[PDB]
Amino acid sequence: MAKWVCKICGYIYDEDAGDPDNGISPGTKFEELPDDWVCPICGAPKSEFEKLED
Repeated sequence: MAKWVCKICGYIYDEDAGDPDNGISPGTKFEELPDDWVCPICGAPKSEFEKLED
């Protein structure tokens, strides 16, 4: 699956890994993340993430 980088801190949201400690199971797409989901490191909103691809 895809990887998304937080343009603030560099945290990589790995869709294959998810974010289980914050209520996100593995295999959760970035677009499927809750609107109130924020980067688990710095708390940046989803608007500050960029998809790693061409």
